[PDB]
Amino acid sequence: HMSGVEGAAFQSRLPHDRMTSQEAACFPDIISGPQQTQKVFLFIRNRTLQLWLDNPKIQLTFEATLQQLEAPYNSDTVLVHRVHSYLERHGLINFGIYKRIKPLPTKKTGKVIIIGSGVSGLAAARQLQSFGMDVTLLEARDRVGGRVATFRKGNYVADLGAMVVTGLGGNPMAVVSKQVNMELAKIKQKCPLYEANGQAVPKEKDEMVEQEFNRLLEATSYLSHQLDFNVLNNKPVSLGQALEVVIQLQEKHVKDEQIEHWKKIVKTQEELKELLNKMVNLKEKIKELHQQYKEASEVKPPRDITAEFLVKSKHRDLTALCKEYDELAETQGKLEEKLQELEANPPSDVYLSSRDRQILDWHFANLEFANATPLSTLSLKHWDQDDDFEFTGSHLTVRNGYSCVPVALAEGLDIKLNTAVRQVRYTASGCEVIAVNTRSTSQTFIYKCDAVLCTLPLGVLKQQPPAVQFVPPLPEWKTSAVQRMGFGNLNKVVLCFDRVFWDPSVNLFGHVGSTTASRGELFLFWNLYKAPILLALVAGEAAGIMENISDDVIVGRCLAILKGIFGSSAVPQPKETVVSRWRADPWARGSYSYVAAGSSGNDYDLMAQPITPGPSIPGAPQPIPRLFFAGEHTIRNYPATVHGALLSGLREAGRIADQFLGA
Amino acid sequence: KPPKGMFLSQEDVEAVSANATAATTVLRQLDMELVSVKRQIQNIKQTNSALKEKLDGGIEPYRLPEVIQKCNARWTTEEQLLAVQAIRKYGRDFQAISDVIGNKSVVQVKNFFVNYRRRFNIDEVLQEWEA
Amino acid sequence: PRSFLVRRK
Ligand SMILES: Cc1cc2nc3c(=O)[nH]c(=O)nc-3n(C[C@H](O)[C@H](O)[C@H](O)COP(=O)(O)OP(=O)(O)OC[C@H]3O[C@@H](n4cnc5c(N)ncnc54)[C@H](O)[C@@H]3O)c2cc1C
Repeated sequence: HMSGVEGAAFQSRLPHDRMTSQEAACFPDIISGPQQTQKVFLFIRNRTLQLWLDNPKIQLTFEATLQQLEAPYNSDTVLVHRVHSYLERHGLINFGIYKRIKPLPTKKTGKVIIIGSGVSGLAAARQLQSFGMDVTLLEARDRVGGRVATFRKGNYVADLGAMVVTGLGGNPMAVVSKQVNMELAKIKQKCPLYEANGQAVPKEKDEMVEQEFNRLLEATSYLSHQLDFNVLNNKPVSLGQALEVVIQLQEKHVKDEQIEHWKKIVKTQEELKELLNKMVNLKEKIKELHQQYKEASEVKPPRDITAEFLVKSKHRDLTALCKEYDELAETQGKLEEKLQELEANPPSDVYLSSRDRQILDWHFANLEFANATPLSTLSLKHWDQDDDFEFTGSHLTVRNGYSCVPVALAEGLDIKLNTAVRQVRYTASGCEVIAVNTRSTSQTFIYKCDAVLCTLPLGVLKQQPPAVQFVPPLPEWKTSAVQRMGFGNLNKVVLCFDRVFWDPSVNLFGHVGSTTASRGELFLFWNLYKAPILLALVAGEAAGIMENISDDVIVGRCLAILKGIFGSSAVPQPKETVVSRWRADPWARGSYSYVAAGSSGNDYDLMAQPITPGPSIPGAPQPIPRLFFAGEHTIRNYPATVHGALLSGLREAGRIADQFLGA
Repeated sequence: KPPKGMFLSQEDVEAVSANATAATTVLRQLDMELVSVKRQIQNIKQTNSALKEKLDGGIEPYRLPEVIQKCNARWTTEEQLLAVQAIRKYGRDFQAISDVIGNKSVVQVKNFFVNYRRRFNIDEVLQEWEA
Repeated sequence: PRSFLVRRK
């Protein structure tokens, strides 16, 4: 993304120097043919994208495209038309909110019902309407945006749903942010921790625990990919299981290390013992031999030569033994030095202290927040399967509130709010969607359409007994995917005060939980809003449990933790408080998808696959597909995100248009 | 391939995962092994304290002053008789025999053996030392 | 997913 044309390819999540699978399908003549024609194709594509991206507030037409192409790229008018049409159809250009050069024809082809007015639903609806289809969105809630929900009272603004743009580098919300007035503000990465008591973690310790966390994660990846530790007792290995195992092996090594150290101390002590014994025996033989010499020397001259020899021989023998003992006394000295050195440099007493395991649990809580699930549920092998598609650049927050995006997308769309879909019927001839008014449930509605786009959250599709009945029932391959896949939970506590008592230069600050069981409970506080608002996350096992506890108690536990960090005099009572309960929300049944143990990226593709009904009269030709699926749980490469939802909508609009208007 | 500061043996992984309590079992086995090695230290270092006590004073009371006698060439009858007795006690150890006499190099002692072999029946004297 | 992690290494 250094060049201008190459930068557009990157911003559109396309390889600038190669044709994609989708391109091979729509341009088989080109990709199967000479290299020169492919390079021409790739430039026309890359350039068209550049033009759209440079000004995404107005429709890029085919004519406007052909104008600004230099030869020999503008030579082939049909190739330029095919490229433009492909890009428009698949929502790579002329997506979001742009001024249209030519008004849409009042004559509409085909009828589509879209279930849900979330970003996936709205993204699809806009595309389909702009392709000249008749679109109606059915929405259970009294509002649009779905899991994008912004709280508003006076000047107070706080997202209870999606909050963060995870970088603009390759992000389609980059285009939407130019089209819609979003106040995008960078998140300052500095995040001080504060232990149970309210004391900031010592800098050196903080750095040590964090480094151990990242090593523990990398270890699970090694455990997974290198040692192939992915099944245990005919059950898929959790990330939690792998972390437990990796920790236990680190605790084992600490003990194994101590043993080897003490084992070489006893081996030196048993050398010293064997020496000291030899020196004690030799001292007795020296003592005895000295007496014998003393007695022989006491015999005064004159004496015969045998008496002289006895004095001399004993003197010789005593000097020889006094040499041995002095050599052993040296050997004793160096073994005593070695022993004092081993006692001075012992190995680690413990792998992790009680406080270190507590601070480490915060990093696990952070990971449980990110995946919106207990680490015991995450697939070790595939929890991070979308890593290669992550965007580049600083993460940003929406200061004016994320709702600004769906509300903007909803302009000019036929949206039935307070309309809860109960039954989806799909046959060879078409579809009936049976909904009710959420207020008076007896007021029944029937919508007849050529196609149904289902953007129901995975939480709703999972609900047993079902909130929505499919007739005929969804195939085993679809329902198995729904059952297998993870749908997580993550809650937010909005605290609105009259004055700022926290560090305005710090956007993020954590609280370390007392125990492992409570590590997710109000583990993080967010300060990214203009007004004095603090947003507390409830992650991990804590999320599900804290939904069965009153807002007062939760606001209670919040103030307690803040008092601990800032002191009782600094923390006032909050003016306004909100507590999200996403698992209990019957139009969500959770926060967003995770790759559950026993699932993979492949299930996200199964979720995206449309249903084709059986024939009406039998021996009748294979019907066309009727029931289509979009939403964050349908996009393998960008799951559990707003950009994922948006991209999933654009994808299904193109698949539906291709089907019912022709490619 | 594992990260620095992490130890992950295939063998170790199998042993920890083999059972649900295998890990907590393997860790107590090492805790007991560590106590057993730590008490074996206390024992053998208190044993070594007792021996260091029995050697208190060294061998300074039994140390004999050093003789610095100048090496001489002429064999006195005294020196010849000392040598013959030294041969009988110390066998063929020429250094020891030289030490006893105290004014004959290892060379002169080595010569002496060949010179006087006949006159002092050194063959017989060595046979007597061997038996 | 990973993307949402705070204090990313
Ligand atoms: C707490 C939280 C924080 C998040 N943070 C981020 C973040 O920082 N960044 C990010 O990119 N993503 C984030 N996400 C994820 C993001 O909100 C979703 O991935 C995305 O909004 C999903 O859009 P969707 O259209 O797939 O589903 P939804 O937005 O849920 O849309 C589905 C719609 O279907 C409707 N519906 C349900 N049942 C029925 C029915 N029976 N009949 C009719 N309509 C029905 C719902 O009311 C809803 O409007 C977060 C999610 C949560 C919960």
